[PDB]
Amino acid sequence: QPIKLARVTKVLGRTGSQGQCTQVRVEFMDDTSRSIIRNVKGPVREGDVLTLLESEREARRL
Amino acid sequence: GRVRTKTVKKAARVIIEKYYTRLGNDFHTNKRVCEEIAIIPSKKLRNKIAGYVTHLMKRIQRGPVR
Amino acid sequence: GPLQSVQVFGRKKTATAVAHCKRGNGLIKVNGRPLEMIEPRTLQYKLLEPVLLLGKERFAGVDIRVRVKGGGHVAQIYAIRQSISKALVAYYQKYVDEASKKEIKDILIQYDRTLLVADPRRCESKKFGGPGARARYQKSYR
Amino acid sequence: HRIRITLTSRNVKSLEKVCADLIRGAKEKNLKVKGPVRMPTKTLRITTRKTPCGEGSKTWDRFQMRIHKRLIDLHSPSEIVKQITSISIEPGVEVEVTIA
Amino acid sequence: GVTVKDVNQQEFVRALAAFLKKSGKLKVPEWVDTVKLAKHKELAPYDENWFYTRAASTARHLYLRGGAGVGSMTKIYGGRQRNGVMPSHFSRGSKSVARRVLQALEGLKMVEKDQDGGRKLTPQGQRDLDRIAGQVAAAKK
Amino acid sequence: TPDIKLFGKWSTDDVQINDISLQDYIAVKEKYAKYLPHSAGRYAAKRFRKAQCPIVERLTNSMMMHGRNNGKKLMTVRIVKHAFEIIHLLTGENPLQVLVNAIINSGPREDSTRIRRQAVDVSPLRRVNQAIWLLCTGAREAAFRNIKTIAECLADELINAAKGSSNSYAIKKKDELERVAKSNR
Amino acid sequence: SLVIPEKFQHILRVLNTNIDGRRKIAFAITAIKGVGRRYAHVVLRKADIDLTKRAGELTEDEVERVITIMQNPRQYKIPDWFLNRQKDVKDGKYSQVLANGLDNKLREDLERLKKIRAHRGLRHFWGLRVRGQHTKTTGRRGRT
Amino acid sequence: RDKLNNLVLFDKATYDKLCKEVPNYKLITPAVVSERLKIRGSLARAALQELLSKGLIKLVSKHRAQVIYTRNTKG
RNA sequence: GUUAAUUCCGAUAACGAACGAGACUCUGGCAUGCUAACUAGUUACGCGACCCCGGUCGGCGUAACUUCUUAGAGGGACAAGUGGCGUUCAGCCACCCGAGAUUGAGCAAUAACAGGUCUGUGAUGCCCUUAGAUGUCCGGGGCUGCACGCGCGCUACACUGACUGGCUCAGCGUGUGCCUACCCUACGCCGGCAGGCGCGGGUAACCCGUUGAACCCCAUUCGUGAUGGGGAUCGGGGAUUGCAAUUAUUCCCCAUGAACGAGGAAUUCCCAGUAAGUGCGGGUCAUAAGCUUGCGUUGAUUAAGUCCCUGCCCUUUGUACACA
Repeated sequence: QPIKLARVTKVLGRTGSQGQCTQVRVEFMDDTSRSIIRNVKGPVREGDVLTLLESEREARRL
Repeated sequence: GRVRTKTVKKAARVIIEKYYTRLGNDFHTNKRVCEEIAIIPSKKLRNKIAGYVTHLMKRIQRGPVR
Repeated sequence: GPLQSVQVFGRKKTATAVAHCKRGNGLIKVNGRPLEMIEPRTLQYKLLEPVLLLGKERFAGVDIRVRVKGGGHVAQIYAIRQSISKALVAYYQKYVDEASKKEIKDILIQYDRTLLVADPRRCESKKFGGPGARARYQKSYR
Repeated sequence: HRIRITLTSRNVKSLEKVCADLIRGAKEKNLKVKGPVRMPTKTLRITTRKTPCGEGSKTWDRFQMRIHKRLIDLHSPSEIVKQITSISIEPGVEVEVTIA
Repeated sequence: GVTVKDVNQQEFVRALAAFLKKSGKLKVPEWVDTVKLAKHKELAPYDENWFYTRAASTARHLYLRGGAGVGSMTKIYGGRQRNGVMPSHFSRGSKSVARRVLQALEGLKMVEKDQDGGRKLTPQGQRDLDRIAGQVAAAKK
Repeated sequence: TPDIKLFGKWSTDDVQINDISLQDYIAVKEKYAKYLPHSAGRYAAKRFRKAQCPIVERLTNSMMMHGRNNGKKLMTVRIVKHAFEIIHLLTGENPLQVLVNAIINSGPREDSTRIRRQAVDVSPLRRVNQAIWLLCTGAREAAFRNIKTIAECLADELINAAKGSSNSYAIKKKDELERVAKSNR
Repeated sequence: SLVIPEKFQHILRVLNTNIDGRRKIAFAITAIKGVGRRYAHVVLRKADIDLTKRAGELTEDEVERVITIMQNPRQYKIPDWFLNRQKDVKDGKYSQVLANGLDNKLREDLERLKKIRAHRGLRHFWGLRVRGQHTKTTGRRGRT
Repeated sequence: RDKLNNLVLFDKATYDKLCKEVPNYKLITPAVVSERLKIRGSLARAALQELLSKGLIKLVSKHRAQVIYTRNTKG
């Protein structure tokens, strides 16, 4: 399975139980028209690149 | 992380109502104007009211105030 | 003739390093001893940072004499670090052109601001019910 | 003739009036005077039980009095010194006169 | 010429001890190679020439600031009194072993008793300290 | 040297941040690099201002562990100056480059979270902080109750992390944390 | 200069107590009961002994000189503040006796305390602390 | 379970390994040498004292906790 | 909506008020500006001394001054300004400059607790003893005992470490007392040491002391060994305090050298000089800190979120509870 890259654009709210995960908005730089919804732990800033393994797993919007 | 309470707001409003002509626009300009027109107990309280005095004229310069 | 006495003080939590400048040659001394001998010696480049950022030609006509009272083995490293960097701040404002004075501080700011502004972090008071400033005692149930 | 005058007062502002009175009291009489030295204060840290018994949480008191002291030297004879210090004395400030 | 403020001090104690190795007439006490330096040390020195090393350190502290007698110079040669199960505290040095060092430099003219208490540094004690300062500087060249 | 700075005897530049996801959080290039990594602080007063602190400084402050090393900064600054020497004596390259390759290969890109254990993605700033904690602790185990000193165990851990041979203590949880989150998702 | 020498001794034999010759001279002696880290260093300094060498290189004739220093401390100018039996009850001489006599001179005071039935010996009889300690909180591992 | 039965001096079969394989070793420390020879760490420091007298190894940065030595020049 | 907040804006059968928070007081870093400083230093010189004109001397003295030492009046910060968010109102976020764009502490509303203190009181109601005394005084013992369990604490479980030397920097402080018989000590000495003998300074910015305090900086030894980590236990010896230590008051020397391999279920404290490593003062003291209040050195990891757990304050809701 190929490994893509994603860049943070927006943060909505703190997810999880202790608020130790964040609702993250990402866009793929390989195709800016395709975007998925996930969660990221730790401090998150808008406008930085992360590494995403695969897009098969999808977080449910709470 | 700063909220003007009832004591600060009652002291700042009555100053503006009666002494409109003597206040300026910069914080430090009308800061010492408030020194002579009222009996301020402490240094801190004079700077607290005068900031909200200058904060209201930016509302006045925007337009009328209720 | 003109006594070029520039008394400049720099402050730490306890160390107050006061760098006194004069007209002369390029030698720097701290209570007589130079910057090359202050333990620890492992921070050898830390004490020569004004030399390693501004050049010897600036300090050619300036000799620095420093008196130090208070501090520790590490606080006195950063107390002298800002005292002799601010020693030339007041040297060049009263005697020579401000044209030199404006470019120098831009280079010193770009490295770190500690060279110009003192750190206001002091040891706050220890509290009752604790061995430190914030820590509390090990309270136990039953 | 190098007479020393010492000012010890508990209060802060009350000691400021008297030392400034002696500043004015020396200039009005036109004698050579050494300035009143603002000599460092000392705080008596008394930290005890707030509680009489041993029942309750551990609270510690914080008592502090800051006694402050001044010294004024006068290059004047002894007759002038007793004229000034004997008028309008307050309970706050103590007066001590040393010839040397 | 240079003074003691320019020479590396951690090798100056060996350099000053080397000045003491050449003469060797300071009237060393007999019990030196078997006594503990303080009342809070645990062990004995690894080197058998520690008295001439400690006497070198005594002559340079009085060079920086004189007027320190035996009871005040126990503080510089003091340290941690590790009682063991107790928390460690600061303990002063011993009297006699520190006192005999000042006696070793009192007979032959290295130090002289300061007026109104203390140990002043005689001028013969400051020719040799500054003269061997240039020797290490030549060695550092 | 006013025009350029010399980190010890190593050059500041000629260090490549190959991963585009870790470019902002390694500030060792001509903006926050210093001659010696000692400083007062103020980096952790706010949220993201510790990211602008160079990773060499962050790693030396991560050795300040287990009490008897706490309160001692002249340990780790002396250690890291000697630890950079042993790295060059084996590979021969710039040891600042080795640390950059050590951070990338030691941080697992994907970990688990508590919402039963579920797995979500992790932040690059989260990854560099946990990678530093993993590899600084790796030197501590190999130097504890052992003949070898800490300055060689830190050097021997940074070399393999630039290669990724799965013998390092940080790399071991890089396989472990990724694989448990692979099943628990 | 530092290679393995001739007649290398693994274990030395002095006063029916094992000495590890693998260790340094200044600390291999301390394994002997009655001599510790302080007393073993001084006896190397009271004679012309270079303590930078190991305990496998010094000769068997030289240790005879060493053991006479411990057996005759006052005669070989050992200070009196190194002796374990200063002002002895029976013989009254200040001396150090090594590895067999120390317990031999320990134990007769124990029945001397039995012979006088004093309180100090009663704590040895009951197996408790004698220097005025507190067994209310401690002494738990040795008693069941 | 395990005991470090390190040597105190050097045997003839191990002294020649100091004169041949340590010159082939890139990294000269009293910890790696002691690990690869099963000798004392202090013994390896004393072996470095004789090698600097021999003039074959060069020092890099000395410290009391660890001494650092390097090889001779390649050319 | 917003705030740390019943914080305000703003709707409004509420209005006029009041407390708490807020406000008020103490302290910290900013003050090259004033007052003062011979109970503090700075700069220059006079000499004296060292090395080859220059460098050093808390070695002396002096013509000025407060930059370093201190305390009085103070000033300085108020979101003050800019750009985004929000009825664009209360206000919020980031940034320029500036020592501070959220320092810490004291006080802390109504009302209640069958919480403790009669063992703090010549503060006390009721009951008891009051001559063979539960009044008082003296001598001795216990409060220190020990199969055990628990808690507050110190030490380590070692090579980022141990030892030995060189080295170097503090402010809280404190110091001779009504009775009170009781001070901090400088110096030369005897002795390794605890201690002893002579003088002297200081009622304290004058003297201890310029508080040469530690881990930490450097150089040897140690080398994975429960080993030079660890000091528990124990024996012999020297003095201090005390009339009196035996149950070792307290310290000093040698020696004895145990467990302890980073601690299970669990649980405690903390987020910026912060936790923590480390030392010094005060109370406790005739002799004395393993406690504690302060102060000093070194000084971090993570986070700037949440109600998952445990607690706090409201609204709605149901009650057979109301010592809830």
